[PDB]
Amino acid sequence: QMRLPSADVYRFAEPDSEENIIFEEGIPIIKAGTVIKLIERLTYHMYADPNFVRTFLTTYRSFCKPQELLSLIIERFEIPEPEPTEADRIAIENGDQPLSAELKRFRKEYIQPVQLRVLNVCRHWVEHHFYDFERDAYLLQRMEEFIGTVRGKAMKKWVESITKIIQRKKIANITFQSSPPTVEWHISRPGHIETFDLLTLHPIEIARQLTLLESDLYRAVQPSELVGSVWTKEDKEINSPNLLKMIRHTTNLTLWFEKCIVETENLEERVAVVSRIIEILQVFQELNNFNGVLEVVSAMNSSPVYRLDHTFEQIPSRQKKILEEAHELSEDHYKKYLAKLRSINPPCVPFFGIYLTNILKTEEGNPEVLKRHGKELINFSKRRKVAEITGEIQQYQNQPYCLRVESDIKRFFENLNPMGNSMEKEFTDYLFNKSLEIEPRNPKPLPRFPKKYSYPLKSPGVRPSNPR
Amino acid sequence: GMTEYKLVVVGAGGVGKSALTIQLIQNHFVDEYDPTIEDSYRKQVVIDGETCLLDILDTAGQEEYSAMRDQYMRTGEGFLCVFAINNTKSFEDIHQYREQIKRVKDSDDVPMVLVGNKCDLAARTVESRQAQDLARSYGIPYIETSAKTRQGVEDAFYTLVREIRQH
Amino acid sequence: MTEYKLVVVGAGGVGKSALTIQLIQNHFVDEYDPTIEDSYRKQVVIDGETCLLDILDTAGQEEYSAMRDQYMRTGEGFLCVFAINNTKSFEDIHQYREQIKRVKDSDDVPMVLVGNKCDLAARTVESRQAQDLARSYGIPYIETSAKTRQGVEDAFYTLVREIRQH
Ligand SMILES: Nc1nc2c(ncn2[C@@H]2O[C@H](COP(=O)(O)OP(=O)(O)NP(=O)(O)O)[C@@H](O)[C@H]2O)c(=O)[nH]1
Ligand SMILES: c1ccc(C(CCNC2CCNCC2)c2ccccc2)cc1
Ligand SMILES: [Mg+2]
Repeated sequence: QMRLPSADVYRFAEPDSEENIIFEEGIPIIKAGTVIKLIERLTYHMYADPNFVRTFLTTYRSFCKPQELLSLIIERFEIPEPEPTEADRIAIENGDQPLSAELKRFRKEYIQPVQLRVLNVCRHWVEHHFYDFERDAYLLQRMEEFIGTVRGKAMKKWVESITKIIQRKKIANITFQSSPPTVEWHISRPGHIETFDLLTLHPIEIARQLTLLESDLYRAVQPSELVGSVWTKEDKEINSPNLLKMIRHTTNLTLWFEKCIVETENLEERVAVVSRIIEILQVFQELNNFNGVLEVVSAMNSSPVYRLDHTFEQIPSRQKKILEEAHELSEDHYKKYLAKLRSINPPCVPFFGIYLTNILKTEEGNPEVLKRHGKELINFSKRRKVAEITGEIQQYQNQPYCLRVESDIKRFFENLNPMGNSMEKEFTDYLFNKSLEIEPRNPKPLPRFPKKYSYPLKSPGVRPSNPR
Repeated sequence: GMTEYKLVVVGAGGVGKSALTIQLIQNHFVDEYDPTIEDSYRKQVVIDGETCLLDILDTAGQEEYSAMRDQYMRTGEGFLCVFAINNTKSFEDIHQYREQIKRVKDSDDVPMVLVGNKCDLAARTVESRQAQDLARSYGIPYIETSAKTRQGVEDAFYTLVREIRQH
Repeated sequence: MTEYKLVVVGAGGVGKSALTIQLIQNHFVDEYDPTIEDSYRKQVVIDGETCLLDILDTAGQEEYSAMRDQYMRTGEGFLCVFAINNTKSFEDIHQYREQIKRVKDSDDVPMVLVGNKCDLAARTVESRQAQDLARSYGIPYIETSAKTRQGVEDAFYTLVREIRQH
């Protein structure tokens, strides 16, 4: 076994004890520890665990400041070499070259692995958590200085590499093999953005373009917008702008569906509108856009729309089935949604709401520290639980959709603003009054209303076409 | 076999609302929660000698998904309307939450309780007398809870189950 | 769902990281940034069954050779990569093979031989040469390009199928 430097010159050589580290009941899993012990294990000489690095770098700011983290890993990097053993001493006193067997084993099995892994923490830190440096230019200078003064031929390839990566990052493309399907058009023809609307665009192309849009919004959310539950606090617009942008799109699209429905007062036309939205839902399912699916389900279950019994009576049974099965995904705390998400072949667009609730509750129902023997240990298993969630989010963010963007249709949906200049409550009340108007409460009889659409209402359907 | 009650928690975000359900479902002898597992929102309890199952829907964190509110509320037989006693805005939101529940349930008489929650050691800004007065005008019970000490948590949920039983 | 631990090994510069990132992100990495140790996850349906792939991307540079057994211990299956325009990387394959057998203490370890950079014309290792070596190991040989995506899914999913049958 290797002898370690003295704990008096090198703090990371303290023996493991229940006072500084606790393991969970082929690598160990850490339940809690001091910062020193967490950083030793983050850069352990005995095994590889890159997932520990992602976990740590995602969550460390709740127990350690960035400046302090850098100090600690620089200190971990600076390992004292042992003095010559007795056999070496005797060779040197006879004018011979010592074998230096212990020094060489220590360099090869302790110093080089620990220093490489310190460098790997720096690399991951800069590549995937660069916002620490964007928000603190002095932290970046210390990093650049540290990396740029590492000497020794052993570390050289990675030192040069990390220097280039830092530079690239400071001044901050898809292969498919098969082609995207052809863009589908209906009543609105290419270029005629003025005529674009729920019934005039092709429902296949509506679902596709909304899926591209919602996928891009999903893929833009960073872990920094989630950890510490910052999307719920006062500065959420500062700290979680991508998340909120994503949520607001979902909300706007749901309100647009509701608005399209209750503002169609003629019963026959409203049936065509509801039926077109259920067809869009069906393409959402085909594309694994679960965010899209729940936009539709949320709209059908809203107060203005849910109560329209006369409208739903006229919907084809096959479409009632499609809608009801989509709604069942959300029942029992999303039981069937979760099972379906974990069984499909990506790309997909998850529903983000479940993640937010799990992160918030994990952070709220677990203590920051555990107290053992008078010592305060960082509760690391709480951090690992949060990073399991952000990790799953990132996993579904990797796979891109093989679909062609249509710039005008994308623009039309980006600028959708169903509420206009109205406040939420006022607009919400308006929708419900519209609902009461077009289908009054029992026992008041059902009125008739004039048609408003001058083009045909027949759907082109949701099966794609393919010319040569 | 036993009665299952579907309870829904509603209220402004960002002010400790989720501590309620967590303090209830928890072991309540060790802070060690995993919301990821089914069994983390169901709980068997004895209320006035009658055993029952509580199913709690707490979508804390999702407040910004405001067009999903109707669908979530629709699922519930009773409602906890929660505000923070150190956040006047959350108290002023209560009225619109109650209106939205009545609309979604299509009823003027829906089992609900008003819950004032103390989430930290910051200064109170809603006096309990204001909350009592608001609860009385709605004809519902008012319970104050602490998000740290488990004080009042059982009382809030058990009181809600009594409102359902007596409805 | 079943989880599979895959490890990608081979000499430095042969394209282990480029292959992996092409699989994960459908994106070709043009820069050469030497790996120390990286981890990736992918949910995918293979032969009708949903899998979770854990992929460990390893260091090929000689300076990191002491850390090799550390990642071979955990792996269930190994992608052994060389570049078809680099004879020396092909000769290194033998050493990875033997170390994997040593560590896992077995002659029966799921492996695929991968000859990468098959988009380039200037080939120096012949298919026949690599195929003969693969046969003597009892494993498939697949040529790939991280740049064009040729063979990439085929190499990874073949390794998964072998771990399934193991
Ligand atoms: N033409 C071509 N270039 C490739 C291909 N795969 C990788 N490269 C290039 O070869 C270089 C090395 O790639 P890289 O994936 O980093 O290799 P590595 O095996 O991971 N190196 P290391 O062992 O140090 O981590 C990069 O410049 C990359 O763009 C390929 O299929 N075709
Ligand atoms: C899922 C979501 C919503 C719907 C409704 C119908 C709900 N049915 C109930 C109405 C009240 N009475 C109880 C039944 C709907 C209404 C208009 C158009 C399409 C759908 C059904 C399934
Ligand atoms: Mg690499």
